[PDB]
Amino acid sequence: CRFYQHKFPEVEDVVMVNVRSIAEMGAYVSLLEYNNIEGMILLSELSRRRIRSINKLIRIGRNECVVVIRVDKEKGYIDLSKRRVSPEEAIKCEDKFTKSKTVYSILRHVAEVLEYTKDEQLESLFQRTAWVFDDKYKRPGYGAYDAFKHAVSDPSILDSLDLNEDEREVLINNINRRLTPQAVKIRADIEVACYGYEGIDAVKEALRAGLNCSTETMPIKINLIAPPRYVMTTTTLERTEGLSVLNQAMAVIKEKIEEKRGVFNV
Amino acid sequence: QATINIGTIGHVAHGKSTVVKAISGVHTVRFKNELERNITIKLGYANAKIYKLDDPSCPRPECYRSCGSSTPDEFPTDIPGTKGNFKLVRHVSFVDCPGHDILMATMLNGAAVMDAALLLIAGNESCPQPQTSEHLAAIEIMKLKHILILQNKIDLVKESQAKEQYEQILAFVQGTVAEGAPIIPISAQLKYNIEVVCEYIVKKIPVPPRDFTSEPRLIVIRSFDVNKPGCEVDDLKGGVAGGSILKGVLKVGQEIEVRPGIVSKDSEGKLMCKPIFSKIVSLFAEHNDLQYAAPGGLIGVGTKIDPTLCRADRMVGQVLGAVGALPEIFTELEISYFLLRRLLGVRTEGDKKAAKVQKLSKNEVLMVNIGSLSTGGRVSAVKADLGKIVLTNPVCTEVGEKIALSRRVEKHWRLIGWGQIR
Amino acid sequence: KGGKNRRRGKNENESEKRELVFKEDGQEYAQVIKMLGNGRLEAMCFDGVKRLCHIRGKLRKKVWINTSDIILVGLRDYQDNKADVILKYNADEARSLKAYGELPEHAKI
RNA sequence: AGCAGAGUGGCGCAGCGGAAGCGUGCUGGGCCCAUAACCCAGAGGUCGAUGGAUCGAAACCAUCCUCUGCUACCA
Repeated sequence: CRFYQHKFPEVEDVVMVNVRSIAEMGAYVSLLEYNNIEGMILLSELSRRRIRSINKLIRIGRNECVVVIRVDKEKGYIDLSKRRVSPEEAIKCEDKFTKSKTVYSILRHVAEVLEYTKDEQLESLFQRTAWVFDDKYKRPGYGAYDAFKHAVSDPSILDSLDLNEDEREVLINNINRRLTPQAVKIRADIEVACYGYEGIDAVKEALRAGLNCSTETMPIKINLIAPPRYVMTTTTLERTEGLSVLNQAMAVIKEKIEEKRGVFNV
Repeated sequence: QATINIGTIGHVAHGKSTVVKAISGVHTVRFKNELERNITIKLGYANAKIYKLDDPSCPRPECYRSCGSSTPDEFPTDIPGTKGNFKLVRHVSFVDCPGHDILMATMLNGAAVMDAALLLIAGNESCPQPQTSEHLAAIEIMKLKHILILQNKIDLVKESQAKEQYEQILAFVQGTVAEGAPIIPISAQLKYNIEVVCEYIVKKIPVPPRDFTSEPRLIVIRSFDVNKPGCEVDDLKGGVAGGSILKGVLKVGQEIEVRPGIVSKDSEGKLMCKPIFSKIVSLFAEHNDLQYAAPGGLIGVGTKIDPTLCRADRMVGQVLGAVGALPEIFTELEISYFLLRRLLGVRTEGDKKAAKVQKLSKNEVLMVNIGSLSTGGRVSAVKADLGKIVLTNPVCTEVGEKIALSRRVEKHWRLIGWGQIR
Repeated sequence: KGGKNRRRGKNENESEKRELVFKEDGQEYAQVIKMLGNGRLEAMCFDGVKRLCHIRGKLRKKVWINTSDIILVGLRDYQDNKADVILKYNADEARSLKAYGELPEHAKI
């Protein structure tokens, strides 16, 4: 069924297709960036340079990024072109192609149980759920994946509008399985060069105080990579909440060790 | 623990691992392993237990027989006795010094804390070989004469060649003690006559008088690889010094001071140095726990110093005294000295070169090996029997003892003379 | 060649197969060492003596003697260093001669 | 041992959320009177193990092992 918010493409929009035949006059191709509607590419507007081979360019069974040059709205002729394509558009379109595939796979679990004897089943599910998720956040550059990703980490998004059954478990499982494990790249940077002998116990007091105002029972990940370097991967959230945990903790270890003898790295 | 330190010094290409494993049973090993471009060029460590079945031969644990594995060309077998437990005679310690000429300053340092030696001669090269003489002379200067020459590589060397070599060495060294030192030819490819070596080292080398009552002094020569394992970091519960003690029974929990010191921040001169103080965590020797560390033995003293001082070999030739030791920490020093009339440690097949070296000139950098310390320093005043030297890093002078003085002849320093501090 | 033309005005051909002199007196088997130009060429004899081989009439552009391979060489009656090519063989013929045991068993093809 | 890569389906390099990806080679065909250049065509097959989501996993994501790259120590 449709993979996109609108059924028909517009004018000058970047899309994706999959080649199913090669024509004399260009390439007649099916879309997989929308419905399986037909769109015709023309030979002239594929490149601005010569062309020796022809199967080392376009061939069957390839996703190809393209621009919709014209569309007949009533007839359903989607004129197409590969002449204006930049690699930056390919990154943006590959993401939207891949994200729609995963979102429609989530909106396939819904159809496994419900009445789907007719092809239009998924279309019924798509219009009513998809649009209110993505339309509210299309202007900021988000897909319906953002709405679902927000629901798993704070559940009020999918309870603000009609909640389905049995969907919720598989929805949670698939969001939490695929978009994790989930991750902190927090590493402490600490340098010490002691003349102390009481440094061994001094470091222990400093290590356990990586995060202030936490319980004595807080689990953390200590790492020793080299003798002066003390890496502490602090409490694992998303690395946008443990910023204060990373920054101010570094001051503790370097200060605690200077009090017991000599100068150290700051 | 240990009772005596026998050193295993010997010039290039005689094989160290075969002989060292036969005497101690503990491999000589160090950084870069790897193995060894030839023979060990690091300061190796090893201890061993010497027992008897009431026989001059020394057993293995399996004391019924011993079948070697030195070569599969033939089977070398020896018989120490038969089994029913063996009586412990003593615990011995070794000091494997560098076998290569460039490493002379290190060989000197390591040597200077031994109580006896084993000159490992190799029959492959020249008969009055440079390094044999170099070693021997240094040994008689430091205060030892408990030497057992060992002909360590005469496996394929014919009996005329090997006979000529022992003769020429013993005839060149006509002014250095060596006539009361035995010369034991051995095999190192079939480990033969090893049993008779065991008889020699208990005969020629008893325990010399050790002063327990006198104040502890530990001379550290080797650092420690502590720490960085797990679990619980960082840096360590600290740092281990491989040192021998030459005076005093160092007891566990005692505080010890490393006396060459660390220099004060923003010094405009050559003074001031401040000793570092560390409490003794543990007194480990062999593989057996101890509460004491008797003198005359090479012991691993774990102390409460932190990883940076032991992360590399940086505690070579440091003097440690318990605690607030009286020994002066000179930065500029008054050497009395004398020179050899030959250049020691160099002499090849053809007169080229080895003769009389010219007199020292002021503002030249020379290695003064004082104690086990190795510092570099420049000569500020040069009279024949009174030179004044200024040293880069301060030297703790335990006693006025001896010194060894070397001059940069070419690529590296070479031994020119000795003397005594005033 | 790759077909072409003007290659039929002249006597096709071929080696209807055939057979088999030797050696004779100063007329023996050698192996091509190098492959000079102009015309001449190098070839070490199978006995042990080196020599420099020379092409012979007819065999000029009527038979190509690629590098490496047995070949029949007359020796000059008086000259040592330079020698004179005869009568080449076939690689199959050379391995049959080797299997017979008449030339020395030292060179590979 | 910290970090990185990989654990062939011809080779070599190993590409990404669709079951050989890229470059190359070998073998065959085409073009040409012929060669080169140029154009096409190939090939038994969980891609080290133990698991989860999945329609499916070298490849989506984990838990383990091994080999190496850089850094580097316990031994």
